[PDB]
Amino acid sequence: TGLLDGKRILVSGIITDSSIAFHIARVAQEQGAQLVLTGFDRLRLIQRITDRLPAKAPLLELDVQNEEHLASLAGRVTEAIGAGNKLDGVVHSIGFMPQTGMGINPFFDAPYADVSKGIHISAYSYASMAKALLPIMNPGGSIVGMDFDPSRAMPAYNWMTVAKSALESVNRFVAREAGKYGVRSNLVAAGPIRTLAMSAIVGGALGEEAGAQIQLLEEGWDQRAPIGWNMKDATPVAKTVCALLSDWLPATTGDIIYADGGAHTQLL
Amino acid sequence: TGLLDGKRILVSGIITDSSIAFHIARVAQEQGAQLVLTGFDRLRLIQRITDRLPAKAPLLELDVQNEEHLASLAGRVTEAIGAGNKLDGVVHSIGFMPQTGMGINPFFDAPYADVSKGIHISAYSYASMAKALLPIMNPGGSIVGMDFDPSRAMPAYNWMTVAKSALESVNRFVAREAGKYGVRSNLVAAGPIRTLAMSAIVGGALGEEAGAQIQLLEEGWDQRAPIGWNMKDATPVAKTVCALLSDWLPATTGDIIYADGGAHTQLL
Amino acid sequence: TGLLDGKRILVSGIITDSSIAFHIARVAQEQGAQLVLTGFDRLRLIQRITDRLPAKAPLLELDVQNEEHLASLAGRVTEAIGAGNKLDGVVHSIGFMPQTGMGINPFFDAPYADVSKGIHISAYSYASMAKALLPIMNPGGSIVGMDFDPSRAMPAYNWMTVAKSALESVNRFVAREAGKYGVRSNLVAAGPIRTLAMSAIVGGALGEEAGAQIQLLEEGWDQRAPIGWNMKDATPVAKTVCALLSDWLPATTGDIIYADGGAHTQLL
Amino acid sequence: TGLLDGKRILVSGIITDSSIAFHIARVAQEQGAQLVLTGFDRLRLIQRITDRLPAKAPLLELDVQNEEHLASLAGRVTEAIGAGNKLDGVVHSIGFMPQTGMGINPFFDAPYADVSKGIHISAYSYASMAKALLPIMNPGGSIVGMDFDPSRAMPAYNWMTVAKSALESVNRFVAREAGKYGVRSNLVAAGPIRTLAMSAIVGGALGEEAGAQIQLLEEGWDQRAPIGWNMKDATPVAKTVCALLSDWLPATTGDIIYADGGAHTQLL
Ligand SMILES: NC(=O)c1ccc[n+]([C@@H]2O[C@H](COP(=O)([O-])OP(=O)(O)OC[C@H]3O[C@@H](n4cnc5c(N)ncnc54)[C@H](O)[C@@H]3O)[C@@H](O)[C@H]2O)c1
Ligand SMILES: NC(=O)c1ccc[n+]([C@@H]2O[C@H](COP(=O)([O-])OP(=O)(O)OC[C@H]3O[C@@H](n4cnc5c(N)ncnc54)[C@H](O)[C@@H]3O)[C@@H](O)[C@H]2O)c1
Ligand SMILES: NC(=O)c1ccc[n+]([C@@H]2O[C@H](COP(=O)([O-])OP(=O)(O)OC[C@H]3O[C@@H](n4cnc5c(N)ncnc54)[C@H](O)[C@@H]3O)[C@@H](O)[C@H]2O)c1
Ligand SMILES: NC(=O)c1ccc[n+]([C@@H]2O[C@H](COP(=O)([O-])OP(=O)(O)OC[C@H]3O[C@@H](n4cnc5c(N)ncnc54)[C@H](O)[C@@H]3O)[C@@H](O)[C@H]2O)c1
Ligand SMILES: N#Cc1ccccc1Oc1ccc(Cn2cc(C3CC3)nn2)cc1O
Ligand SMILES: N#Cc1ccccc1Oc1ccc(Cn2cc(C3CC3)nn2)cc1O
Ligand SMILES: N#Cc1ccccc1Oc1ccc(Cn2cc(C3CC3)nn2)cc1O
Ligand SMILES: N#Cc1ccccc1Oc1ccc(Cn2cc(C3CC3)nn2)cc1O
Repeated sequence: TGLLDGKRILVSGIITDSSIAFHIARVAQEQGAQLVLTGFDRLRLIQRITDRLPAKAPLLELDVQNEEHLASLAGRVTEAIGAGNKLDGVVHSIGFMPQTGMGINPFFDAPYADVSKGIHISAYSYASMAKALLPIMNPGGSIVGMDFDPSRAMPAYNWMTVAKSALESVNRFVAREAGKYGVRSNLVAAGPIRTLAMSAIVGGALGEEAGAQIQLLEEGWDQRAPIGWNMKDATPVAKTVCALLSDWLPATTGDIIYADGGAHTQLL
Repeated sequence: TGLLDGKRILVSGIITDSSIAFHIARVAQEQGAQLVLTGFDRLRLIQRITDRLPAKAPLLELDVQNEEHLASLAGRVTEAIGAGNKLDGVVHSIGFMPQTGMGINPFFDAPYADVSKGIHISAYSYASMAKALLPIMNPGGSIVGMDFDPSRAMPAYNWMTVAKSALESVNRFVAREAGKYGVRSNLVAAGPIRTLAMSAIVGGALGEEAGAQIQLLEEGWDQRAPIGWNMKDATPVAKTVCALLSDWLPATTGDIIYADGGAHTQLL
Repeated sequence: TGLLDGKRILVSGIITDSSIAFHIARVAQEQGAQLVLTGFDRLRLIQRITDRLPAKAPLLELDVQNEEHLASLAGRVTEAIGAGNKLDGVVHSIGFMPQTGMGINPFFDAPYADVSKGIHISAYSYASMAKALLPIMNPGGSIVGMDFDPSRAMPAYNWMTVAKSALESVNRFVAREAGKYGVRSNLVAAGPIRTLAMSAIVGGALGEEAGAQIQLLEEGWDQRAPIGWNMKDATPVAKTVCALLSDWLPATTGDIIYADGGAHTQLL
Repeated sequence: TGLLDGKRILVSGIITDSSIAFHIARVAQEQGAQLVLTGFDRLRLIQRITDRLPAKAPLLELDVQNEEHLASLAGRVTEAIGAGNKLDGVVHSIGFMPQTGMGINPFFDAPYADVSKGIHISAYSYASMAKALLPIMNPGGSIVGMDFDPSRAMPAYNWMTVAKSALESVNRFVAREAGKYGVRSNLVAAGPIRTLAMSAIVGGALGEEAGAQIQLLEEGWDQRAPIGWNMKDATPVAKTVCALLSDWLPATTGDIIYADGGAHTQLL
């Protein structure tokens, strides 16, 4: 009955109930998966959100910049799921860029220390999570991360575009390592979804040229998309992630699936 | 229980039991679809093959070069599935190129009449089938065709590479038309599968440089693919097609999903 | 002094003085090339235009659909340039699509016969010209054709987009054949230039949705382009073609150079 | 007579006489440019090499990790070329990755601190140099950096592939900033050239699987390239860079020109 019946999947990146990861985790549990959740920094907060999913799931702390957390992680998950059981799926739904790197702030004024921090959390950590978790994954497993098509430059996204270009390259190497375990690694490139991280791109703060540019970009999606795009509904994205976590894309790895209404296939 | 439970899907392109389309049709019926089949030219032949699928399905004649067949097609399908019912899925699994266009024959010696015939069957017919069938498709439906990545040139494939480049462009326009109906249009770019059409690329005929080049290309797939590639098993491809026909890639259109072991993501 | 000093170059595709090919031919002669021109159908017409170039050049008839013209072509050029001399450069600046294939006319209503005619002139003829001319080209030579980026679908361009996707694939195979002669083959993907062929896309005829879509597309170029885009000035395109015809891009073949203000590198 | 007659161009990245930058600087001076050179760390060393170029040129110290050097740089160049003169060209020919990030060392064992250092020097510094130099560039100027196509993963190149993916994204944003000054920004993606940095990829050290993989990759270039590829001759690459620095690619920005024999256009 359930697409992910009987699979065990770690989902990272839940912060609010608008989190792409929250909707992935929801759809996963509806399709019969058993989850382990990771949260960063505001754990009691995340737990209250995570209490609203259709089923219970252990929650564990994971700051991908923290080397001890990364080192304990597989042993912690193993404790959460039972000795002798492994993970079938891993979702990386995580990103960060300091405010200098994005929004109004000129591109050339972002210090390297801030860019470097963004690339660590947004790109490198895809490899670091795979490293920590591949040893406790089953053949036929699936690792999925979240992308925003960075093939072309665009206003405001600035250094996060750079970090996504890195992530895509990183995903291609993760696939070479994951292959040795019989495990696939892919990214889902989503269209714009109203989340907390999307509210932080300007720094919210108001009436600046970059805010207008951002509204114009985001409206372009629904226009260009042959099937339309609803920024208010993360479900089509969540479903696509679940497609990859299942056994129905068994020959796809090192790759990017576009859950964007087909917008990236159309110029106008 | 079934991924395609309760959907009605037309599959074209069955000629033998190695046909990519045969394995799509098989997997579809295992996942609860109800099929309508199309066959070209050797109908009694196709019928004997189609008798070995797990369930029965009406078979109809469709030469995509035949304008009367294309004109009657929707009315014929409607008769096969019941007045008041529509198609949820369409699979285009069809191609052709005259022998001058491919194999040993020099690229520059292919007459336009032969190239033109190949592009008609291999590319144009994706639009012509969509034209004929979109009026009898349901919102939320899916059209899928079969591609072989033509982004780079390669030995022997010659004008069929050209025809696949056309098909990709054609698919992007089909998506704009299909959108009006709430229907997606996508291609699956497969790795090499041993089928009848694959036996015809040299013209089989033997010990020529192009035959060796073709064997070297085909071995490269399994090497470059992080998860490996088995040319003997069309199932992973069939499954991927079924992924697209389902409701689990709801935001993907005008696009290409690579069922090739990840080979196209790796240089070596 | 002259970039193309002492080279001999065939330029096709001059119809008016706005023709991309006219500006290629002009810039070529300013940089010291010696030209041979080809014209289709309105030869006395073309000759009057060609009389306004900075220097004289023989003009020859070439309908790329005409097999006798293609067969005589190398012998005709050889007569025009002297026994014992060869071509160093070839410019394909040629395209056509019947009115059903483009503009207002729905995509699905274009008959195959018309599409096929467009692909013959717009794509296939790049191979047919190379075939006819490679035997009379010098090592270190250059073949260049003209593209309009067809990676994504767009309004109105319709089947000509398909024909350009084909051309790109064709160019990649032409490069494999041309390599044997020490000759490169490339396309220049230009931004929109006001030419005769651009006036014919709607069929000119007025106030239809597709006309507006076309004006919106064309304005997007200058906005997205970091250095701007002037649709009134073919010179930057002509210069780029001359770059490829010279000895300064000696390691580039099977490829596409974008003379579009950088518009294709920017989403918004 | 000279392609770059009367232009003033800064070239970074000369370390030995095999340096891609050395051959760019040579070809530039043959075509009449006047140069300013930058060197990192071994200045007396670089100076002896730079003494063998056809003409003299001031040399200045530039570690792109050093913020004071970056801050003084424009004022230093201005002193070297004369108050009231500006730069017409900038060449970034610079990269670095610590040994953990590349060669034999497993991909997952590269610490972030080392990756981060590589991305700082190899990618970020393209923006930092543009920042420092755009204020002293002339309209119609050109910034060029050096790439190695990272679209697909490959053995050994590991984190430097990631850094090149970043660089490509960075170049697209640099083009948006450079546009405001009438200046283009592009990368040249070169085929493999025997340089010092190429000797350091394994760490030279011997008979390991990755060494063989690297030799197999490098031989693939000359095979796949329609015009061949000579790893011993940086001139075709140098010429391509000079093409971009000239006025003959005036409409190309945010982009990548492939000086790789056409290898990236061919699968086999
Ligand atoms: N919302 C969109 O339009 C959109 C589109 C495409 C891709 N994405 C990507 O989707 C993913 C999820 O973002 P979202 O939009 O759902 O937003 P969000 O704010 O819901 O989620 C971002 C998550 O990153 C986590 N995070 C930040 N730093 C961390 C660290 N050090 N360690 C671990 N977790 C950390 C936060 O805790 C949060 O849970 C990201 O990779 C984002 O770039 C978003
Ligand atoms: N086998 C591979 O390695 C491979 C890989 C990628 C894509 N493909 C594509 O997959 C599709 C199916 O080919 P296959 O390899 O399974 O081979 P096949 O020989 O099994 O199938 C080709 C089908 O095309 C049909 N056909 C030809 N001309 C027709 C016409 N006028 N009208 C209708 N049907 C017509 C034939 O009847 C046959 O059923 C094609 O588009 C092919 O290019 C094949
Ligand atoms: N103008 C643009 O915005 C633009 C942009 C990118 C690419 N292009 C391409 O540039 C090339 C030149 O077009 P243009 O815009 O300068 O227009 P045009 O109308 O100046 O040139 C088109 C040429 O094609 C020729 N032609 C048509 N059918 C022919 C045949 N049977 N044999 C030989 N010649 C034939 C015409 O005689 C004419 O000289 C084409 O390939 C076009 O698709 C145009
Ligand atoms: N050789 C190839 O096959 C090849 C192919 C494509 C691209 N590339 C790229 O070409 C460029 C030049 O490399 P090369 O192969 O000619 O090698 P190289 O070793 O000749 O040049 C690398 C240069 O980087 C400089 N450098 C390193 N760290 C620096 C820093 N902190 N600040 C300033 N300079 C610093 C070194 O001093 C040296 O001059 C690089 O970007 C390289 O990645 C090389
Ligand atoms: N997590 C996270 C995150 C961190 C820094 C920047 C953005 C982040 O999440 C995203 C949120 C939204 C989008 C999509 N998007 C970009 C834009 C405008 C160009 C800024 N609008 N929507 C992409 C994202 O990576
Ligand atoms: N149907 C069909 C068809 C028609 C003409 C040529 C090939 C056809 O089917 C295919 C069969 C196999 C492949 C994959 N492929 C290409 C090659 C060698 C380069 C020729 N080997 N495997 C691609 C196909 O389009
Ligand atoms: N030659 C020729 C030609 C033949 C059919 C269609 C167009 C032709 O020339 C072009 C003329 C202009 C353009 C650029 N373009 C497209 C468009 C709108 C989308 C139709 N506007 N500018 C591209 C071209 O191939
Ligand atoms: N500079 C520099 C540099 C720094 C770290 C790594 C390589 C560097 O220069 C390169 C030297 C050679 C190549 C081309 N290449 C890669 C490879 C094998 C896959 C490692 N062989 N040739 C690409 C380069 O970026």
